[PDB]
Amino acid sequence: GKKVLIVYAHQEPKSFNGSLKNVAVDELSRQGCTVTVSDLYAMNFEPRATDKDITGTLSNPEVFNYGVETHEAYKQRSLASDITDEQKKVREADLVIFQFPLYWFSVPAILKGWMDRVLCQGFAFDIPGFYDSGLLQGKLALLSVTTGGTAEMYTKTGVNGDSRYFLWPLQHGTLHFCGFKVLAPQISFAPEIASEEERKGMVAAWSQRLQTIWKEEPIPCTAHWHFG
Amino acid sequence: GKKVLIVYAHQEPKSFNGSLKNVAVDELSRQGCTVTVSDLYAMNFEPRATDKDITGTLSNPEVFNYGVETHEAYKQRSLASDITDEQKKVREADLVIFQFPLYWFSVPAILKGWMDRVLCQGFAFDIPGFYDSGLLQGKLALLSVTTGGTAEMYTKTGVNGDSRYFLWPLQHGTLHFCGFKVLAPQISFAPEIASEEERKGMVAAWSQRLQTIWKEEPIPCTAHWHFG
Ligand SMILES: Cc1cc2nc3c(=O)[nH]c(=O)nc-3n(C[C@H](O)[C@H](O)[C@H](O)COP(=O)(O)OP(=O)(O)OC[C@H]3O[C@@H](n4cnc5c(N)ncnc54)[C@H](O)[C@@H]3O)c2cc1C
Ligand SMILES: Cc1cc2nc3c(=O)[nH]c(=O)nc-3n(C[C@H](O)[C@H](O)[C@H](O)COP(=O)(O)OP(=O)(O)OC[C@H]3O[C@@H](n4cnc5c(N)ncnc54)[C@H](O)[C@@H]3O)c2cc1C
Ligand SMILES: Cc1ccc(NC(=O)c2ccc(CN3CCN(C)CC3)cc2)cc1Nc1nccc(-c2cccnc2)n1
Ligand SMILES: Cc1ccc(NC(=O)c2ccc(CN3CCN(C)CC3)cc2)cc1Nc1nccc(-c2cccnc2)n1
Ligand SMILES: [Zn+2]
Ligand SMILES: [Zn+2]
Repeated sequence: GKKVLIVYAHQEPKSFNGSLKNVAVDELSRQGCTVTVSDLYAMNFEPRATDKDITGTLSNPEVFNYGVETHEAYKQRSLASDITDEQKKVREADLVIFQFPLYWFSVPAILKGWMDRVLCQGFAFDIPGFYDSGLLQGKLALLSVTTGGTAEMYTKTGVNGDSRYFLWPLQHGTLHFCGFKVLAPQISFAPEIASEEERKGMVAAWSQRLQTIWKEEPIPCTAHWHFG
Repeated sequence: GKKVLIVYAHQEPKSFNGSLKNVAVDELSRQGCTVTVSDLYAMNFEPRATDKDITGTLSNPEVFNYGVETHEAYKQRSLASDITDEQKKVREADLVIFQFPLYWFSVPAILKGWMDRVLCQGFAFDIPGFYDSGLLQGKLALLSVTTGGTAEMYTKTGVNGDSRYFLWPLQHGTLHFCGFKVLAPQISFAPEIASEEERKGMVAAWSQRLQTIWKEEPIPCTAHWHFG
């Protein structure tokens, strides 16, 4: 049996993102998958990387270095419980779906904070132990993104550039760095200026794709895939 | 006379980022510039985009859309005071420096939240009124970034890819979209594994560059500059 974690970043249950999230829960649940949703805004999830994230005594009280102290805290089981709650979900998951609207060619800050705080050294990667040897190897990840801009604006000759250009920090710099195999992204362009039937169609496309998600091959997460 | 805003995202005053920020304050202050620092962690700056950001009544209580409601709130002077405090600093600034460590090939979530919440429609851009016609036109912006990875890892043939690849969402998708002219980024690679004298040199390089920052030409912020 499979475990899926959906890390969901939208304020509004009736939003288009909310519908994409609900559809994923329904379809995966129907398949028999174990499903967990981290509804970040509902959780009032803390995005800031601060010394409050380490519940043990710091190694160095003269100079605070977030990466160093969370790495040591992870080894000593001294991380704040909101972080370790999310680590448990990720550790058990076979597939992690991120469901979010694009904010400034990236994830909303609350989701950026989940990346910053949850994927610490010792947990998600180590040195050595990143990219193909990252510590989340054997898991799948997939970005389900919605945009303001249209598909045609997100091409090589459109004002926004190819949509693969903005995926690079998330897919390569984050997911692949932690050792995930990355499934092709689901990009739902410009729902706000689409018709209600068009929105209906983009939702159904997602639901349909999920019916056979476990049969998909990951993408080659390389500079060539993104910029070639 | 010139106004500079430094949006600074580091938890530790004695950090390498803290030193780069302090050097900027000292040098710009010595030049006679008006200098403001938004020390995000010290301000406990709120990164989450929520309905609390709108202090007026929502246009639509059935379905909450953050972009729509902040755009209307901006027009009606009904945004939370932490946002409008930052908008005042940006509105008056001639140069905005972002000083931050790279987190997951991007900005720390607290700074991502300052982008998400501060640069709202009507203020930073409109439709129409983006990229070259963005509403912050006539201002300069500059990213001062520090990394874990080495310069050689951040090349086309290194594991991280060229550093220009990760700059794309920040420089093109955000700064240029709002109409900033973008100065060449300052990238201080791998201070943590550099020697103390090397760190000293990278600090002095920044200080020296700032002596003539007002004489620099902006970069062409294009797909070609980033991926060419
Ligand atoms: C801070 C910020 C930064 C942004 N940065 C960018 C950027 O860099 N690039 C870019 O392109 N865009 C950007 N945007 C735009 C953003 O990506 C979009 O507004 C977002 O993707 C839209 O998704 P949504 O879920 O909120 O849509 P919604 O507004 O919720 O969707 C539209 C309508 O569809 C309805 N709906 C819900 N479910 C269904 C259904 N099943 N069938 C039919 N209709 C349904 C909803 O109720 C809603 O009224 C930014 C927005 C913000 C606020
Ligand atoms: C969540 C997270 C995500 C990350 N993601 C990435 C990523 O995607 N890519 C990547 O490359 N890296 C990443 N990193 C690494 C991160 O970018 C670095 O740790 C950061 O850039 C280092 O800067 P710092 O200011 O914290 O250095 P510091 O640790 O503060 O600098 C090193 C030492 O220099 C000292 N110092 C201060 N001032 C001076 C001075 N004037 N002269 C000499 N020494 C001085 C400090 O006190 C310190 O002890 C990530 C880190 C975290 C926590
Ligand atoms: C919340 C919202 C909803 C939709 C959009 N839409 C677009 O940004 C957009 C802009 C121009 C067009 C061009 N189109 C030409 C034809 N006429 C009829 C419509 C306009 C289409 C979509 C933005 C937002 N808000 C928003 N907020 C912050 C940043 C951005 C953003 C940033 C970078 C690139 N694109 C958008 N966007
Ligand atoms: C807080 C910190 C400080 C430094 C680094 N350093 C590096 O990630 C790194 C990794 C490998 C090398 C290779 N080097 C080979 C030679 N031997 C001697 C040293 C290792 C250098 C730097 C990471 C972190 N933490 C951190 N936390 C989350 C994500 C990332 C991150 C993400 C993507 C790419 N690079 C780093 N990094
Ligand atoms: Zn990759
Ligand atoms: Zn540009």
